[PDB]
This record gives sequence, structure tokens and C-alpha cells, in this order.
Amino acid sequence: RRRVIGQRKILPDPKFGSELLAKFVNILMVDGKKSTAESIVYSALETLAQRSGKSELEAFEVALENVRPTVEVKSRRVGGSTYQVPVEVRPVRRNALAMRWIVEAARKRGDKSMALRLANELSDAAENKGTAVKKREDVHRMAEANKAFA
Amino acid sequence: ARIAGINIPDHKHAVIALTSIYGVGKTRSKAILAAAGIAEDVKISELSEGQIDTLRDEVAKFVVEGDLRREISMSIKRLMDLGCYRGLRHRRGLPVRGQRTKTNARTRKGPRK
Amino acid sequence: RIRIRLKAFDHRLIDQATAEIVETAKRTGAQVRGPIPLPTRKERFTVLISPHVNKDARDQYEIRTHLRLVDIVEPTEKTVDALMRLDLAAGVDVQISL
Amino acid sequence: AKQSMKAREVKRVALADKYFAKRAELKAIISDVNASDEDRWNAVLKLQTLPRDSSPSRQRNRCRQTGRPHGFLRKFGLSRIKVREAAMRGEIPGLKKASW
Amino acid sequence: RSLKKGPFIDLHLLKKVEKAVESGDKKPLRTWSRRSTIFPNMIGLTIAVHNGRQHVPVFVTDEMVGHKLGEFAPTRTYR
RNA sequence: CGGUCCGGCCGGGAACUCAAAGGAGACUGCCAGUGAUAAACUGGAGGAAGGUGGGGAUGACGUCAAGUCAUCAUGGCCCUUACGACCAGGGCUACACACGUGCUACAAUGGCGCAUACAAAGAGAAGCGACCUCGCGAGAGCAAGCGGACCUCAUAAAGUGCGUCGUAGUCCGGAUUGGAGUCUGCAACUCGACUCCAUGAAGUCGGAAUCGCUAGUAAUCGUGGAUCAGAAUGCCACGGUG
Repeated sequence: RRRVIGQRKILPDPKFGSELLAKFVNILMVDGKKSTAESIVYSALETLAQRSGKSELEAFEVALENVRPTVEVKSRRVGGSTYQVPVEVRPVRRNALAMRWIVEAARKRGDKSMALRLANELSDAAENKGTAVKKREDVHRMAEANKAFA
Repeated sequence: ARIAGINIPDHKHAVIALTSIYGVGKTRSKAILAAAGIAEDVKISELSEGQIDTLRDEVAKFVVEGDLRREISMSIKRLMDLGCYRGLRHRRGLPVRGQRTKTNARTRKGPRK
Repeated sequence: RIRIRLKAFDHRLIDQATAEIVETAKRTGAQVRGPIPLPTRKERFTVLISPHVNKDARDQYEIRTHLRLVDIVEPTEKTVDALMRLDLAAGVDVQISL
Repeated sequence: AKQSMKAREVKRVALADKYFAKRAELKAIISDVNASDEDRWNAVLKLQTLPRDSSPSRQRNRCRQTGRPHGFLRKFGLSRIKVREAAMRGEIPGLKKASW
Repeated sequence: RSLKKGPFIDLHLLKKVEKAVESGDKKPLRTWSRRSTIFPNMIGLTIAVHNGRQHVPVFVTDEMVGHKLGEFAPTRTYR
């Protein structure tokens, strides 16, 4: 209902720096061992800077600029009428949604080493080359007509 | 050459290649290496042909090379004439552990037994 | 030469028994070390909450077993001769060692 | 449940006192030929092999108000289904309530 | 492997054997101690065992020595 | 603070910790706004803690006119050389498949080799059993400490760090196997568990559909104990990584 506790404000880190980098080392935590991601954070960028971008300073800026959700899609009904509806996303966490879509695919794909499973994912993310994105776009494209209502 | 016997792996050190063959697993791989006098660290080129395979009696503490498996089916050809449980269970198609009939047999006889 | 033990199941009853021990053994000879409280062996005693068809909930009871050693230093057997005769009310166990 | 247990207890407590409870350390010397030159064990072995009914097997103590196979509180002797009127009313020393 | 204490039989069955081997003459026996592990002298005796309904005759040979009377035949025969 | 291989150990001592108890702190009290300046919310300060303080104990008449006589009692009908009860042998892993609930994998941030660290809570005298042997090993011996803040069970794992293999129905995974051993008991052939050395099937995150949530929670890795002749990944407690 309406209460619900107030949603959290997260944190930065005194070494990892920004709130998103402090999220990167804490998201998709499994088995709780809490020493695995601190060798993978800002460590896939030196090859990215010679594969799908430039410098270790912009290699992750461009990844969250190529992966940029601007609209969400969801069902909406009003009595005996149902539509798939598009809604604009709020900007404040927009780049953290895009981050999640990369770090999960390195877990859901099982090919060679973990020293490859994320670097190989990021080099397509920095180019907007994600899996099945043509059929993903085909839903948002179909829902665009429902901003005209009935 | 052919340190791994029936199997293909050869770009590998004897402690992971002279394993799972001819009635041996891996339990004594360090001991036979220490009989040859070889260190387990750094890769080797000064090991001669058949050299560690000359020391196999350090690990042959088992019914190696089928010392039992060259008889087991004939031991069963006598067992399957016996008027006892362990003989009956070798002359009618019946299990001796697990295979509880209250569960599905899948393809052991096919749909409806 | 000798030492004592006191056991109970209640914090106020073991005090009510300590009040007798200091009065029965620690005045002649006068003995001055005060009583340390010691651990109470805290545990939950548990049984199924209902006698029929429920096995999901348990009834919760608090168990403690208190200990006092009180400390004695006089070596004579006379130190305990009255404590092995006087009250000490019902609900406590005393023990003489060495 | 039935009230059938005492008709077994009366024979099985004596069966245990004669052929179990005082026969456990005996096993450490009864078969030893180096620990005895005197003939003392052969005859009591022939006695110890006589009973064939229960003792460690086929026999469980069971509760006293009802011969139920389980619910006996080992360090208390009571059944957990015939104790609530005493437990609640503070009749067992040292148990406390409520909320902790 | 296993066994694990050699042949062992009920002490009533030991008497039934003793009576038969000493008489030179065998007569039909019916027994409920079907879990008895047969002695080397039990061969050829006239014996039946309880199946849970009736007694059924069992034929004892040198090939059965060291086994139980429940090892002689199966218990489930409909399948 | 005085002595001291520089250990509370010995003179001594509660600043700290442990043990238990008893007091004190917090109250929407104070402020600013909002509100028939009513009755009552929202936000702030100060605080270790902020708004039924946080969290438990609870369960208002009734409802299904629910289940339970086999947890404990009991009426009436019904059974009597018995449907009662004294025993032994057999049934419950009997089979065509479905349905409920769980366990271990399918890994590669993993697998293997090697080196190396810290527990916490519990139980315990024909007991818990040290140090030490004997057996590949389950276990079995010899033989001190201690009736438990004492001694023993007993060893923290995950991790750490260097080499090595390299998404493969096999390299990982372990079921029905092949062999010899460990054990209680009247006895484990058939219905029980453990160990050692080879072998080896399925397993490439799962059908429709539908189920559960929120910080020390999910997931993850160590320990004890109850039940008990003998045996549980079950049940009940303790702790690390989070």
C-alpha cells in the first residue's frame, strides 16, 4: 500500500569513490565472500580503452551512455480495457539500472574465465550491442501507440 | 609417448597424466614421482621413454590390468546356477540395491512395463 | 584446607541463602572476601504448545541454575559444623569439599 | 493406547537385572584365555546365552499415565502430553514464565 | 567378507537336526525360524518353512551350506 | 602503580571485560508549522536511541453448524470360547506411474596440488577421553585431566597465497557398481549407517503455471545437542563471511 518504508539513499565509499562504484562491488553478491569484485571493478577498462572506447577514465562513462534506458513498459487496465503502456524513467538512478544489465550477464553466461565473462560483455555494452535488443525495441515501439490512449 | 595409456592427454605432467588408467587412479602419484627422483614443481624434459612406467609396482597395490575383471563374468556364470539369493538375483532380472518399484523406471522396459 | 558450594534455581533465593552462610561460617573466624555472582547456565526448556495435532509451535520456559562459592579460608572443620546443622531453607543445595 | 506394559515390565526388569545391567563389563574378560587359568566363564556363558526375549531390543520404557512410545522427558520422567496442568501452575521447581 | 560369525541356527532347530542325524532316519519338519543359517549336516533333511500363510518345502544341498533358509527361494512371485 | 622473558605471574586493582541483578535515559516532551489554534498530523533540535520508542506476550461474541474416539476420557449400539488379548511368522523401499516436500550437481569468480589463521555455544564417571599407538580408513587400543567459567570432546571453514587445468555430457558431477574392511544387537541375506582403491549413468539452471521477500534478512561456511540397542542431508541451538 502507501506505507511501505521510505526507500534508501545508498552510500559512496572512501576508496571505491562514487555511489555507483560503491554499488558495483555490492550488487549481485552470492555466497557472501566479499573479496571477488574488488579485483574486477575498474579492471576490465584497459582493454575496453583499446576495443570499444578510449582511456580508463571514459571506458565506463561511455558504457552507461550506450546502455541508456529512457522508457519502461508495463500493462495498464481500466475496467474492460487493457493496454501495454510506455512510461519515462526517472534520471537519478538511471545509470545504476544500466550497470545491473551488464554485471548480471557475466553470471548468466558461462564461457571461459571470469577474467573474460565481464570484459567480453562490456565491449558490446559500450557499443549498444546487447542480446536480443531488436525484439526488445519491438515492444517499446508497439507500446508507443498506446500513449494515444483508447 | 602414451603415458596416459588408452587416453589422449600428453601435454601434461605425470601427476595429472599417469592417472585414471590400467587400474590406478591418483592416490599414489607423488610417491612414484619420488621413486623416479623428480620434483613436482617446474615442467620436465629430462624424463626418458617408459621411465616412470618402469616403476608402476610402487602403485600396483590393486587388481590392476583386470586381474579380477578377466574372471568376474565367469565367476558370475557359476553364481547364476546357485539356488541362493545372490545367484537368483543374477539369473532373474532383478535389482540388489535401490531401484524401488514405487518410482518410475523410465526406459528400462518402456511405458506400461 | 576446605571449601563450600551453594546451588539454587532463583537469584533472590540464593541471596536469601547467602545471608545465612555469611552469618553461619564467616564471622568467627571473620572472613572478608565478598560473593561473586557466577554464571546462571541460562537455557530454554521447550515442549510442543498443544497436546494434539500441532507440532509447529513450542511453549517457552526460562531455566537458570545459580551458583555461589561464597569463599572460606579458615582450615578448621569447625568452619562448617554449624552450616551442616542450621538453615539453609528449602529450595537450595549446599556442598562441603576437600 | 492400551494398559499392557506392566505385564511385560514385571518380567523384563528382572530379565535386565539378571541378564543385562550387570553383564556389560563381563564381556571384557569372559572370552579371554590369557586372563584366566581357572575355569569360571564357560558356565556363565551357557547361562548368559539362555534368554531370548528383549533387554536392549524389543523393549522401550514408555510413559506412566499412558504407554505412548514417545514424549518422555529424560531428565524429568514426565510425558510432554500429561504435564501442562503442573508446568503452568508452577509445580516443577526452577522453571520460570512468562516472556524472555 | 561379512558372514560374519559362521553358521548359526535356532536352538530348537539344532534339536530337530540332532534327532534326524542320530536316528539315521528323516521325517517332515515345519519351521518358523526361516532366518536360520544352515549347518553343513542339514543337507538332504525333510524340511519346510513358514512363508507368512503356510509352510512350504525347501530342498537342502551342499550348494546351500552357509546360507539362510530365506535365501533358498524368492518371497514375491507375482511379478 | 612496584617487581618480572617481560604469562594476572607475584605484590595489588575495577578504568576495561565476564558474570548476573538493581537503578537511571525517552515523554511527542521541546520547538516550528499544519489543523473547526479544538480533537490531531508533518518536520527539526539535542540524543547511543524518536514518534503504538523498536520487538514480543496476546487473540472479543460469532463463522466452517470444520478435524480428533488412533494423544487423554466416554455414551449408546455392536463383538464373547470373540472383532477381546497372550505369542510367533509375515506385511509398510509390494508396481503400470502421477502428486506433495526436499538433497547434490550442471562448476571455471570453478576443479586440483601445496602452505597457513581465528573461534562461539553446548554435552560429559562402566562418562567426555588428552598426549601416544595400531590399522590406507571407518574404528580399536594404552593412558593423564575433570564432575565442570577448571579438564576433555576440539580441529574453525569460507578465506589467504603460489603453481596448474581450461565450458568439456566431460576436465566438473556423482546414481545403480566391482573388491575388501568399520559397527550395534538375538540378528543387519531381505528393509541400516560408515570407510578405502579402481569403474561408471543422468546432469549444459530446468514445462504450462505458480510460490516466497525486505539488514544482519537472502545466500554462504564452520560447531554442538535432542530422539536412540543400531541409523537420518530431518528436528532444536551457537558462530564466522554478508
